[PDB]
Amino acid sequence: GPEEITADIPNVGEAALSKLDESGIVYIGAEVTGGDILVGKVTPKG
Amino acid sequence: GQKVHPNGIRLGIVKPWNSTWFANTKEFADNLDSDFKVRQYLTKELAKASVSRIVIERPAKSIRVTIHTARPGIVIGKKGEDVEKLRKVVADIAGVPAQINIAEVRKPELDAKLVADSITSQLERRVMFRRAMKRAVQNAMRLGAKGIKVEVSGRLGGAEIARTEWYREGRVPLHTLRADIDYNTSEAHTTYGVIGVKVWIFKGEILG
Amino acid sequence: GVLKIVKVYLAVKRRIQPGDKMAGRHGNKGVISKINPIEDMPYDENGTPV
Amino acid sequence: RIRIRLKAFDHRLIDQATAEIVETAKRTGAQVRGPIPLPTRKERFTVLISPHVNKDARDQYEIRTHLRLVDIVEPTEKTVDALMRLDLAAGVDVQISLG
Amino acid sequence: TEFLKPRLVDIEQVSSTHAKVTLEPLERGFGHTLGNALRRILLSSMPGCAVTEVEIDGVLHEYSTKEGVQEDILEILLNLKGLAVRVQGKDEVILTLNKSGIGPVTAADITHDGDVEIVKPQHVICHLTDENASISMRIKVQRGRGYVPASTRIHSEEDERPIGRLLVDACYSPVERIAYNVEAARVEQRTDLDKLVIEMETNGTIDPEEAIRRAATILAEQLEAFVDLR
RNA sequence: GGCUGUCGUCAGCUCGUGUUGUGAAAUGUUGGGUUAAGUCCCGCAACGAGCGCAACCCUUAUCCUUUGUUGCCAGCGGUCC
Repeated sequence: GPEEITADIPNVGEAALSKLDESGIVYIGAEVTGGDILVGKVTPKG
Repeated sequence: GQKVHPNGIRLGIVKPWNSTWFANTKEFADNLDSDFKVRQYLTKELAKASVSRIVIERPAKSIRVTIHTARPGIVIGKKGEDVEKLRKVVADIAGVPAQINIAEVRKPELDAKLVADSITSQLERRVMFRRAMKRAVQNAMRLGAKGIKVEVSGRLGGAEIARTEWYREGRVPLHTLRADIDYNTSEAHTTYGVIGVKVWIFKGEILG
Repeated sequence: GVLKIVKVYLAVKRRIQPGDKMAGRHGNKGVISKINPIEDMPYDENGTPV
Repeated sequence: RIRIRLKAFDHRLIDQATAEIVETAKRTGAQVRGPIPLPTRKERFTVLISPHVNKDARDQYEIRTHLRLVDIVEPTEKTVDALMRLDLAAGVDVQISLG
Repeated sequence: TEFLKPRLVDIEQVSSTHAKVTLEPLERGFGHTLGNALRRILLSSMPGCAVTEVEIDGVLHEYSTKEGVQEDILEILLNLKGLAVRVQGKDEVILTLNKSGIGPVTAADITHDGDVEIVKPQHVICHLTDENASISMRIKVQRGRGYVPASTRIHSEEDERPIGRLLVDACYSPVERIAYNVEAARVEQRTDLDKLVIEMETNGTIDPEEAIRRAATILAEQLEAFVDLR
């Protein structure tokens, strides 16, 4: 199947959904460093 | 209806108020009404965003809202696009100049209200209530709660005879006034009926 | 072909630090070693540090 | 003379406000009267706590409105105006009155 | 022990910023010691207020541009980092700058409170060119010492602030240039005494006798560890 | 669901690990003392923990510092007392 652009990032908790919107992808501007998330882009059954 | 409300008993000591303004007997009721309205609106809007505490504070004919939320990104959206939108509606609701601030909630597993909400959501999407409760308790413990209790009640597993079940872990002193007991509640509007979720989270004792 | 095409443009602002490389126009290479305070600099009698 | 009536529900907050006001006064002008505490209004409410019936079941709440009377004896040019730009903390209704 | 003690005899102000100060009388050989010690302390460790967080409305990041202005937003943040403020009572204040209309935006256009004093009424910040353009920034002025930069103040800040507040580096020290001279003192019975002529150059916000008093207290309380304990 | 009364503001109710019993279960939590109190001591196949029993809070009873009007008048001057 195809991969997906959603914030509903798995295993990883309330440390994924943060510098992004409710539909995924980094929300612009911000003081991002290393280990952050910019574009939620993960598939089920991968 | 045995127990006193844990927030309510502690407002003078360890817990603060949400609405934080002065008004004379003339304008007080109106203010309260406004607060109720705005809060209601906010809840409606930011349901998908994990929101814990709306703190209203109005000085000098201008309303200052402070939204405590776990994920600011979904409440803010694009930088100053969603917040701005919210603001004008808030102002309209009030009838004064509005100002929205957004506090970022560190550790949403330790915030009680948020946990409750999560539990409710889980219930709605047809999980085993017990497993959800366990998760709630465990997570909080992991995060560094001195203790947590959660309680769920009524039509559990769609059963005809309603009952309440509750899981405690650590220590949750309610009679002790100086204990920081974050209490809050929620309601799962399931197919069989409502399921009320209470949760107490003991952060620790304050010394003063 | 390509489906999801999201390009994100970061902008780091790098200052200067022990280990960078500076040079004049004459071939005088250098790795900036110590970032001294203002006080420890050699000041002339007018008062300005170098 | 400028009489100033501070009113608030939180006492600590009120105290803080009063101090601030004094500070504002004292740098610009001279001879601030002082932060005089008036009587607190303890407006009491009883309510039935049952949804339906149980009359002896009751909660008794109250709102403690605190009063802080600050007076300024000499209004100068610099002093009075300083307050216009100097707003106090929220939840503290101030009430200045010259003469 | 035939020593003496010095006093601040004459304090001349050459201007509002550049101002010398004498010290009299110093003992033989002490002049370069006190002068170099007061130089190191007066250049390292003085408290002065500076710009820390700038909040412009309708902005995303500091590398954007704005409607109706000349300087870009990095230029505005640099010109705000050069600002010289002098608060009296509080240690953390919030100013306001609101201005519309064609013409430059001086520092004298900030709607001051009572206890803040902006000592440079010709400090330029913006050059508003459109008459339909506006700018409403809200500055935050802390108070400290030394140099604390944006990288270290990226996680150090505890008070969870909201997103949209541009972080400006903090140049806290209001002393920029200091030189001392050991002349020959004019003592009517002694010839082996000297004076110390400290020539400060401030940010305009610090009072030189107050600066010298604070540097002297810093040196004395540092030497108390040698005096009391061993 | 929420909220409420109730036994009853009654000293009780429990859990973990360990132990005994085929087991339902028991121990802990019982026993000498003690207390308002499963309050505290001592022993004891129990060891620990939590909710509760207490305390933290409000009010009130004594004192101090601060600050004194629209509050007070001890000492002072005036007086229409």
